Amino acid sequence: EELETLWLTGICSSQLDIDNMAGVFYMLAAAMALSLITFIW
Amino acid sequence: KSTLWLLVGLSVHVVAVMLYLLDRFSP
Repeated sequence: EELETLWLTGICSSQLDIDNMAGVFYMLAAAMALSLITFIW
Repeated sequence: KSTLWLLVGLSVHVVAVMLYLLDRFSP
């Protein structure tokens, strides 16, 4: 374990919301779809 | 010792147009 410690070292924060914004666009498309449902009466 | 906000702005540009469309459509 000491020699593996000496000779090995096993190494290895930002904004992204493309899934949340994809849900945003899907829910607003569903909202205008519900408006289109209410349009036919 | 950003671009997604511009996408949201284009989205609300769509929103205002479709709200005026529902204003004209719905009695």
